[PDB]
Amino acid sequence: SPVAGQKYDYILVGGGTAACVLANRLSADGSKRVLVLEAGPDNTSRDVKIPAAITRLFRSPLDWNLFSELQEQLAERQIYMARGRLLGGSSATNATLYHRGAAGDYDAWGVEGWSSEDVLSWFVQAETNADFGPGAYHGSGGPMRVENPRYTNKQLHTAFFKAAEEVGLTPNSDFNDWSHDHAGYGTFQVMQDKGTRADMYRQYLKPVLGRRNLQVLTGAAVTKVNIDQAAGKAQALGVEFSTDGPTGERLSAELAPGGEVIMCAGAVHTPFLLKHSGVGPSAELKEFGIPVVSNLAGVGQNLQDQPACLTAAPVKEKYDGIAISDHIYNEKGQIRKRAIASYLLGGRGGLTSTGCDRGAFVRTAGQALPDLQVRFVPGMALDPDGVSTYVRFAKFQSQGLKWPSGITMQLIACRPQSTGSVGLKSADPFAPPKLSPGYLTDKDGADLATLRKGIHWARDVARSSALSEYLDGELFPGSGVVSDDQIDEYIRRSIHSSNAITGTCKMGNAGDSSSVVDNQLRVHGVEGLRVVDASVVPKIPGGQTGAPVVMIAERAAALLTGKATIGASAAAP
Ligand SMILES: Cc1cc2nc3c(=O)[nH]c(=O)nc-3n(C[C@H](O)[C@H](O)[C@H](O)COP(=O)(O)OP(=O)(O)OC[C@H]3O[C@@H](n4cnc5c(N)ncnc54)[C@H](O)[C@@H]3O)c2cc1C
Ligand SMILES: CCCCCCCCCCCCCCCCCC(=O)O
Ligand SMILES: CCCCCCCCCCCCCCCCC
Repeated sequence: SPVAGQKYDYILVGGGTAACVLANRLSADGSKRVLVLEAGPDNTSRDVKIPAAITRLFRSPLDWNLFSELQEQLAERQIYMARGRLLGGSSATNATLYHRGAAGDYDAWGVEGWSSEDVLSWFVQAETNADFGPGAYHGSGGPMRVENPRYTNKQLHTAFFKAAEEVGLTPNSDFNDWSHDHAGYGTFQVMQDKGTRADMYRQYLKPVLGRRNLQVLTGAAVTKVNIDQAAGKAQALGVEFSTDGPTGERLSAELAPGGEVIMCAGAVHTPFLLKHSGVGPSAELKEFGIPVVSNLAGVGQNLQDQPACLTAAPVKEKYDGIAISDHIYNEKGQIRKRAIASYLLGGRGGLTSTGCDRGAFVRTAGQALPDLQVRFVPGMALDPDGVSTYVRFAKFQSQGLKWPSGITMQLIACRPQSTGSVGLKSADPFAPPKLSPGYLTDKDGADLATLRKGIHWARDVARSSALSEYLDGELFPGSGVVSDDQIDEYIRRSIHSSNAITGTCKMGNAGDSSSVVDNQLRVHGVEGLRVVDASVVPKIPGGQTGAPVVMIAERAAALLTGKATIGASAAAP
């Protein structure tokens, strides 16, 4: 109806992080008709713009409200896995931390044309940094805004840094500088523009919405890719969607000749939509009567997510009032005047903060790269599940109660060995996917050992004189949790997502039978169909996954518009 009579050079499934970048670069020269289909609404919420409002976005109408299958290995629990549902996608709901990981993460992919040397210029092209000038590892004119966080806890941030030095960890002045080792303590940069969320809707899509060759539909739920098995190969025709929920008319958007469908529905929904389109393991598609168009074992396999647990500790009575919770709320749960004024006057203070933007990468046992990320928060968790405690914090407003002053250290397995999957529970494309994070399932128990040693690392730091000054005991996991078996059980009962999720449409070399896309991001066995989102990441880098997604989308845009090739090798003689 809004597409009837139209032919598109690109149809982007989803309007999230990658889709905003592609919509921008693919529509730039004016010759190509680009359509964006996003299930969620327009990006207008004040809770998106204010970083501390991340607390309100969890479990909100701007989230998918996805829950895993029951996890036997995690005390028989379903795990909440937050996912953005609006233009900008998860970039509009994330903790804004800016991480590329280490050079070793990209070289470990072992995919021709996607080495660390290959991807570095695509990170740099995307970047404008308020705190790092141009050089080997930083750019200065790209659409992303990156900056040092504009909130500092004067007592607790320096106490965390002094405590990390007292236990012998070295500082890392730039977690994105590949000329030195990834390990150390320091400050995480953030995807913010003077304390306002700089999501990819704001940085890439919103500025170009006036382009006549660019059509963006919201409230548009894609139900499948339309694929024709005519000539002698499967050919994408376009995509089916509803603008009116499960009961809506199935509309079809149509490709112009030479048109491509680009999957941008992210590491949960892209493999889900591919399976609904006939692209996936034939046995899974046959289960729900889906005709097999491309029998691809890898679709929805290799789900990688970075699992988290935490410690938390109150400050002494004499240090009541010094936590970020005291800077945001007064003793009655009223938003502080000073915080509102500092945010609105010059984009500073507690409302600029996502909480978890100082920390460390740590090797728990002589690994080639750090297995542990630490996120220090100068406020005290009231739940061992950090995401639950952020939801509690949002609901705390105006309750007339005092949030107790303290600290938290979240421990993340940042290069996990466990994998999970995404598949189908039902034939209905409006139904939640069958979601299995796979936390703590690796054969050697490596991921559990990382989180157990992380808790020992956080306890060592909290015991150090620098942080001991402020603290008065431990709330989580608490004095009942001491032996390795007690810690392991605390972890199983409290483990939560640090909200990565990659690898479900794994990019791979020729000869890699687990791959879903080639090094050109084309889906095996279909013409005019690509995946450009976190799905394609072969092996998850250390640290949060947003910046790698934007890099992949920048490089894919350059490839599709003929400004770059991928691979590399001279022809053999
Ligand atoms: C709570 C949270 C915290 C995070 N913290 C950080 C962090 O601090 N730093 C960071 O770098 N990364 C962070 N991440 C991860 C990062 O945000 C993601 O890896 C990245 O945004 C993924 O980009 P994407 O384009 O692959 O998918 P997304 O941005 O998730 O976009 C996919 C889009 O597809 C849409 N879609 C789904 N199904 C359909 C359908 N049927 N029809 C149409 N559209 C559909 C979705 O609604 C969504 O808008 C966080 C993630 C979350 C959720
Ligand atoms: C943890 C609780 C998060 C609280 C966040 C909401 C705080 C709102 C303060 C009052 C509104 C501030 C003025 C509106 C600013 C709009 C956002 C922006 O345009 O950058
Ligand atoms: C955005 C600032 C909110 C202040 C929160 C005060 C409590 C601190 C809790 C930290 C929770 C564990 C680690 C972070 C979880 C990230 C979702």
